Amino acid sequence: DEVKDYTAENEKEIVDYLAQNNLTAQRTNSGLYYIITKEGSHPTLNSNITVIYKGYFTNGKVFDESTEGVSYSLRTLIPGWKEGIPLLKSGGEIQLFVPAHLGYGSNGNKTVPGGAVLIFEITLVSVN
Amino acid sequence: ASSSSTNIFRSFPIPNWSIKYNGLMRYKYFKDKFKRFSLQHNYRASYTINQFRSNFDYNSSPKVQDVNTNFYNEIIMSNVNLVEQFSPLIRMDFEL
Amino acid sequence: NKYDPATIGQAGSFLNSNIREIVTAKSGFNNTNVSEATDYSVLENARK
Amino acid sequence: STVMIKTAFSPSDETQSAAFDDFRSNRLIIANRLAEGHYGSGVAIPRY
Repeated sequence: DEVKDYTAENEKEIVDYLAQNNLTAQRTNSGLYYIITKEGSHPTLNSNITVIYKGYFTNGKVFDESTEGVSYSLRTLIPGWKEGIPLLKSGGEIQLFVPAHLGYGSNGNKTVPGGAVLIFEITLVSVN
Repeated sequence: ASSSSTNIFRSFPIPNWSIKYNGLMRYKYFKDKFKRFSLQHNYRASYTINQFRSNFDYNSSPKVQDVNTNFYNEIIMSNVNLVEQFSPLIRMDFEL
Repeated sequence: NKYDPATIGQAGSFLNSNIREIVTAKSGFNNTNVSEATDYSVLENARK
Repeated sequence: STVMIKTAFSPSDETQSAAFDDFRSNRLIIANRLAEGHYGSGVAIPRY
């Protein structure tokens, strides 16, 4: 029908962003790039977390934010969060570079277009 | 289902029909005692969403799945109705 | 409060998954002094 | 206004319904199409 592949374009855009800004990011097998700025003293799939994240586009425009702690079940979130959050502990800080297939997909939603790369700055304050 | 529409709403209505046929009065029914004869058929079908609404859970937050692990839907409704009526399916009205 | 249906039986909820079933509704509470008609009520085919 | 005369004369009772069997079978087809729409063929579609 209208099946659109964005994996190569998303990877190229993420690499170009990590080149323009002097950032070194680890890459998972699913195509997600993450930078662990700090850690704590590990949330699982069946775990509630509190976050102070901020999510924007490659141009810096913020599409989502929570300046106050918000609680999530970590099973209801996008796959990028599902594989990025368990990589640190309470008090840790991460920067995710989620591609579309791990974000909001090829169709997207309102205020997030299809095939878009999302950058998340997530602070994990609690793992309970 | 491989090519049918996955949209909630429809743009083009499909026509419903009413058919009347007084066409047997002139073949041989003059001498078959028939002083009247007609056939009638009717079909009317509708697809109705009594109440749809936008979903607040369909937002920009990272939370995308509900308690049933289903993706949130932008437009949510409680019921869908498919009503079909043959009124009549067939009506034969004649007089000898 | 801890009766949040979104947090049923996560870490410190007052409800278990048994709260979802009519047969095990009473056992779905993590507290002790819960009554079948004071703290909660149950219907099997409730009409909207 | 719509037309569904194609299933009008299929038998449908408490023991059999061809249209309801089609309803049951169409769920996986529709879910797969929606998954292709969401995961756009660049990755294997995750399943349960």
